[PDB]
Amino acid sequence: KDPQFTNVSVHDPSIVKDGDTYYIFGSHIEAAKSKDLMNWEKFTNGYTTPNNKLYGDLSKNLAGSFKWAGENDADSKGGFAVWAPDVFWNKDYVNEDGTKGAYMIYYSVSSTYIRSAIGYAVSKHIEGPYKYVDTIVYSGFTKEEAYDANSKINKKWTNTNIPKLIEQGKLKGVRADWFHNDGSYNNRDFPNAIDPNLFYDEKGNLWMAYGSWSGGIFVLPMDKTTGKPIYPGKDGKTPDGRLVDRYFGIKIAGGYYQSGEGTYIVYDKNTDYYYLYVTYGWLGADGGYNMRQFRSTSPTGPYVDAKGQSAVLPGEVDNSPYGNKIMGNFLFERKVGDPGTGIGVGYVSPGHNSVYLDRKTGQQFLVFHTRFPQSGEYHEVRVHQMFMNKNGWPVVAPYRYAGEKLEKVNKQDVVGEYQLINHGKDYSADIKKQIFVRLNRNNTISGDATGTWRKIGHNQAEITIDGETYDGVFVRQWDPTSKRYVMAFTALSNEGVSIWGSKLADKTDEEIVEDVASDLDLGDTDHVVSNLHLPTEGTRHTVISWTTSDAKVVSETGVVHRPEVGSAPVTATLTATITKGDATATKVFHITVLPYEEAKLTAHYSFDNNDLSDSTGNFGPGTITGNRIDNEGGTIAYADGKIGKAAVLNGQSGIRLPDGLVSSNQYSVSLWVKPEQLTTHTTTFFGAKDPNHWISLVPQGWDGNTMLWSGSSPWYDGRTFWKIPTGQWTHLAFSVDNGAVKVYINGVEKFSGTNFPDVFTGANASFALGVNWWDPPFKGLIDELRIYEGALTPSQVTDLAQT
Ligand SMILES: OC[C@@H]1O[C@@H](OC[C@@H]2O[C@@H](OC[C@@H]3O[C@@H](OC[C@@H]4O[C@@H](OC[C@@H]5O[C@@H](O)[C@H](O)[C@H]5O)[C@H](O)[C@H]4O)[C@H](O)[C@H]3O)[C@H](O)[C@H]2O)[C@H](O)[C@H]1O
Ligand SMILES: [Ca+2]
Ligand SMILES: [Ca+2]
Repeated sequence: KDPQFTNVSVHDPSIVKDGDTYYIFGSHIEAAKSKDLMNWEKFTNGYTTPNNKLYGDLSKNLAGSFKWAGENDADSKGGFAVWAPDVFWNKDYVNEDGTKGAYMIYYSVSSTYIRSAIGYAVSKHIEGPYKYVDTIVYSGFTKEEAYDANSKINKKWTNTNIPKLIEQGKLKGVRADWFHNDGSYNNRDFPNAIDPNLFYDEKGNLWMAYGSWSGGIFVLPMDKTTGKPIYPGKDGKTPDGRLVDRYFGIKIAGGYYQSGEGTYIVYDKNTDYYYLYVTYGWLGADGGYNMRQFRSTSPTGPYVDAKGQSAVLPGEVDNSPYGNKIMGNFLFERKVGDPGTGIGVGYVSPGHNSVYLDRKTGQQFLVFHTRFPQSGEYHEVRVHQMFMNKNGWPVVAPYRYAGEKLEKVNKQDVVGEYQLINHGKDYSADIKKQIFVRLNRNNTISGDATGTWRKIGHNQAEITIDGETYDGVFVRQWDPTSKRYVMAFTALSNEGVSIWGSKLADKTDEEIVEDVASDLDLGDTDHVVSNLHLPTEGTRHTVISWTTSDAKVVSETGVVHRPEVGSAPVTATLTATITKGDATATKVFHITVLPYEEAKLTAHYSFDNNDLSDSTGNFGPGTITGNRIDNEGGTIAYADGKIGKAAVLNGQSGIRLPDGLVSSNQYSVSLWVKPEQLTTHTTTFFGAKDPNHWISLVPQGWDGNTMLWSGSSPWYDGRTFWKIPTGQWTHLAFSVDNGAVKVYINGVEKFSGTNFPDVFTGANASFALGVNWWDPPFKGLIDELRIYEGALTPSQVTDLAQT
């Protein structure tokens, strides 16, 4: 572990270098710095105001733009939306004391998917504070007086700077295309005006590129002295038919509501290309955020990919095949017996890049955020080096930067066995994973694919696979999993498809097989109650073959059979037999499967005596709420029930149950509902230590089906995929045994899942019926609310669905 990292969360980072310091400015007024692109240190205070670091009094300072969006309005209601900034030292800028030189920050304020604007502020010193100057591109404005939900900002186009731009003849007047017919904004062809990128060209002229989804990316020339756009003035098309707009500029990528934002464009002189980066898809874990690359010889476009396809989309089409997919979801998955520990290094939804191009050395760096597998929306910044391949395309390193650099590489150090990921073009929540190949000394590639390779010169890599020639480089990289510097390669085909390779360490088949044994564990095989996951592959296509000493206890796949209540617990032996080549090893596990034990009835509110009593004796009676759990003022009638009399919930009332009704992680609930109507989220059985710690049995959940639901730290979706009938009785129940949760309907298991929260032990919880904190009370009758200490047996539940 020579190298050493120090992480931060900065979302949509724009890299910039002051003196010998690196700096990244992100959305939500986050910023951090580094000497090494490795250890980062945050120096902002987020949205704190005043004494906000970057702005001081955020609200007065930037009031120019909050008038239009980003402060306490529509989607920004209750806070601020200051997004996706870009910073750069502008030496030619004239400050307001008439001196020259200033760090400029362009930012986005947005209050809906379309009503946004770009503004900018200046400081003389990179760390701040920056001071408002002007708000300069707007989107989402209407033809006539219009307002958004939770806003009283006249959206009409006369609230924008456009009036004044026309006043100055910077425009001849309003374009009718900006509006649809109802007069709403034409975000099919015109941009959401966020995600600014400022760049210089071949001659050090300055441009702003911007846009996100909606009509796509435009670019505008900028006045180097005042930082204002030199607006086109006229509509038209460019020679290749791309849109030019008097105000928005020249469309250079995207279109027709399709994804694509986070634009960053870089002039490279060593090749004379304008490299355009843009990030496709949605930013969240399930959105498949992925970075794309094109290039143009002119800053103004046309920008095209490795296949010469336009960045600008022809219609409202899948954008998948456009641009070079240089990075998306991937995972060098640890299989059993791989060194290191845990799942392996991979990213999820990596995107919104910026790039730094060290002027003296040609060295290049991709800087971006990514989420990670099994981390949810948690995000850190990452930095991957990039190297100009032989076709004028920078190719992106597989691992984050760790001091490495381009090198004279010897052939022996390449030859070997690799992990190989292929990024493709497609993008979704799906994660791309490795195959195993080897690069043989006779310049062939064998294993999970077949083909050829060469190393030209010191480092240039040629790889050719079922006709596809990928061009890039070879280079050493830090592998956190093995904790070593490993040889590696990254390379682009003429489809604009990247493949990445990491070298595995030489290892005899004997060696591998013993490694796999050593890593093969099954956890607790002494108190076994549910099926065991028997892995069938180890590292490097190692076959793990499983036999059983008794398939009545457990199958070769790990299907267990719990003996009956009151039966002895049963034993058996599983034999892993691990094989690579002719090498083999053998690890055994002795298993014990436990019989069912009967869960034990602890409270029963039958309502059978026109009262709220617990016929077990164990608990005090229920008492009556209003429409919420912590209020009062309701009525409970007692109508005829599924079994004797039932409670009546009239939509206004609910029932409060003793705190600590449940107090374990080994418990169960049964009850019978006949619902008169169905309101989303409205609970039946509600249990809660507090409003971020609760469990709720819901007839029509967020998916519109019945479901057992738990939130907010963490959420957990017990989805039945089954819809309750009104005006009819339906028996419900659920088990919880230390982590394990099942849910039954009308006797039948509809959900089984795992890792369910322990919400009723380490304090004391409130409990209720039909009411909660937030949603309509329950309408109708609830019957035979039985509560148990133990996880109910499947047979016990079919007894319950019976009468
Ligand atoms: O009394 C004043 C209130 O108390 C405080 O409550 C804290 C918040 O409320 C709790 O949630 C209650 C719950 O949320 C409402 O619906 C909104 C849902 O949020 C989304 O959650 C994500 C989903 O979870 C998974 O199933 C799946 O991954 C996602 O689809 C969900 O999609 C929305 O439907 C509803 O009204 C109510 O039942 C939380 O614990 C906490 O955040 C507040 O200060 C105040 O309001
Ligand atoms: Ca950006
Ligand atoms: Ca009853």
